[PDB]
Amino acid sequence: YTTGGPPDPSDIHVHKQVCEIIESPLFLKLNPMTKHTDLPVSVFESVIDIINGEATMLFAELTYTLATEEAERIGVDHVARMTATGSGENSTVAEH
Amino acid sequence: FSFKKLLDQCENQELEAPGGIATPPVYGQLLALYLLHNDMNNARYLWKRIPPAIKSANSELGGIWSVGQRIWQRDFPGIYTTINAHQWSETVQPIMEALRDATRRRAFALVSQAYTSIIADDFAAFVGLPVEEAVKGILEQGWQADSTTRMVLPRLARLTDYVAFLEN
Repeated sequence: YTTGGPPDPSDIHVHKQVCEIIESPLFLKLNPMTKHTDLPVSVFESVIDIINGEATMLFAELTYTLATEEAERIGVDHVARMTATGSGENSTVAEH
Repeated sequence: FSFKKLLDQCENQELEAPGGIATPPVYGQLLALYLLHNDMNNARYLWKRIPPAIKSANSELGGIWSVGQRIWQRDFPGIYTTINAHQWSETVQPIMEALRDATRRRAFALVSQAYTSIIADDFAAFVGLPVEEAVKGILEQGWQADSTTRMVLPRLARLTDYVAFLEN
């Protein structure tokens, strides 16, 4: 992953170095300057594509999904809610 | 249903109305009402409260107590003969009608649990109708009759209160 707004050459330079670790690495880019309400992470893979007959490393974008891990989810609930105990301790019935 | 209310108004009436000895019809209904509940102890005690004055005055009352002497023995054929013995119109009949049907049910019900096998002639005493009438009825209900020998065979809301209580 990297940080910044639209795709630029300085990302493609660094993605070639990552190709040394695994030959097919994923690229991910987050804009924290986003003026937009939808999720501002966009996912790419790199393709080697020929333009004007010369082979160029160019990115191609991927769509997404949501997936498993109930063990992890129960913590995302607690994390999400951020609620405080009332007069008691909070009830056993309530918590369960 | 109707009878239960009728005991309630009558039960009130015994204490409230008289100088201590109430009139003869009131005592008769009340006695008869105790037999329908099959609360025989209070019935017996009712008759023992009754002076010799009411027993000479009223004979009907003494018939109602006679069915009841037998109910204490629990001898069925005897019950039936006494139901026929006395009638007193209006004042005894609606409750009497109920007494006769309450003992027959008690009798059929009793037999169904009591005996895995019973003689048909003994059964005839219990229901209180003759052999031809009885053997005809048992077949429809789905009880087996054996013939030749003539024997008859009968056939979250709670949980939250509790959790709330233990945690406290």
